[PDB]
Amino acid sequence: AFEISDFKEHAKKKSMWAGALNKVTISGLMGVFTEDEDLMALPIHRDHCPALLKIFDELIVNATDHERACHSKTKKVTYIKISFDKGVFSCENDGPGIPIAKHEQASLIAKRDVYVPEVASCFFLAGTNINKAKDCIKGGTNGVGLKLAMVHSQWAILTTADGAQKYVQQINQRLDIIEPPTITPSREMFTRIELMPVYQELGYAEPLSETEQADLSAWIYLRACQCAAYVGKGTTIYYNDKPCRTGSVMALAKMYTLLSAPNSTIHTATIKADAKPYSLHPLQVAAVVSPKFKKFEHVSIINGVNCVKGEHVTFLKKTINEMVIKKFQQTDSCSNIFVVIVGSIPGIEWTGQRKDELSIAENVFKTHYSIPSSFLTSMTRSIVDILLQ
Ligand SMILES: Nc1ncnc2c1ncn2[C@@H]1O[C@H](COP(=O)(O)OP(=O)(O)NP(=O)(O)O)[C@@H](O)[C@H]1O
Ligand SMILES: [Mg+2]
Repeated sequence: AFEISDFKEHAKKKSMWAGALNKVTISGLMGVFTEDEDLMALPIHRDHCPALLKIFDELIVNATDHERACHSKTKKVTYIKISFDKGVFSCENDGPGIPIAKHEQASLIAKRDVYVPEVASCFFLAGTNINKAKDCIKGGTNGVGLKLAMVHSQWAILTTADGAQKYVQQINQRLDIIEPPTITPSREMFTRIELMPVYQELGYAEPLSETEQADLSAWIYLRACQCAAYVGKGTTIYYNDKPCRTGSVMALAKMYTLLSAPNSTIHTATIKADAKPYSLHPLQVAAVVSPKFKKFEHVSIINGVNCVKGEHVTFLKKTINEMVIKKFQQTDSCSNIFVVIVGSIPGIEWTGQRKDELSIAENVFKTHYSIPSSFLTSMTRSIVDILLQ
């Protein structure tokens, strides 16, 4: 009755890695939809499989991680291309490829030649962030995410090129069948993961129903738009070959409030910090205040991850609340706010592989960060006007 599992089998049956492995209710699930020429983020009020969405997220965050890694270097990431068609999902970025070289330690473990890209995609607890410094702002940390994508794929293809060679490897049947790679001369330089998720095993129709396809496409498109606001000014995000031109927190705030509060005022702030490493990482904020909003909502893209819980939100709310109480007293406080926060925060710790919640001392923000007075004052004026009416 006491059994010992390997990683691969454990990931196929345990929700702790990527979330639930069939369809459940996902609070706050959103996608983006096109109405004429406008992008509108709308709720998806249907149950979906968290682990399936995490396949896509793990690849997307790997690409944004590489963009951040290369941003200060000669060879930068200039594009991230995300595609979803006929159930096939792919994510490709340029910048330096995954090194095409024998990995000595993995080759000894496996007792055959193993190259670095196979370590990256097929070995659990393996990657370039195992000994991550506290000031690294990549989302990736565990050396797990890409293997979760592979373990939930009926077939997958890793393709990477380093400017001298190209490496193509099939990783099939939920990590059961790793085919030897094909290595050829090449002048290209990129990393591409293409895969077909195990949709039916995760609760979906075979093939996806019209509604499943539409919901998943909308979810991926919104995730791509979130990426576009996070990456550097030299990087374009594409979804199904078309650019996601939501490159500012203001554009994100408009997309989330277009139906509920069109033609609204967008309060903006860049929250800056007083010393390295924090001072390297300004946080971009855009907020809308409306009496039509029924509860506080945030969208936080932190270290490229869509974070649903963190003390950075609490810092903003408490600071606004203090000023609202004062201004209101001269003649709850956050229930009319929708706010977008995008940027990097050094030193955060995620509570699980899913990276739903970040962990930090609240005093980090009190000590180091300053919210601009103009933003606080304008937000307070709008909130108090509502409270008086
Ligand atoms: N798109 C990519 N471009 C370049 N390098 C990549 C890419 N995807 C993955 N890698 C490399 O492959 C390694 C393994 O990826 P992954 O399994 O996702 O672990 P991780 O991103 O380091 N940590 P985590 O995602 O938190 O489990 C990464 O550490 C990178 O070095
Ligand atoms: Mg990763």
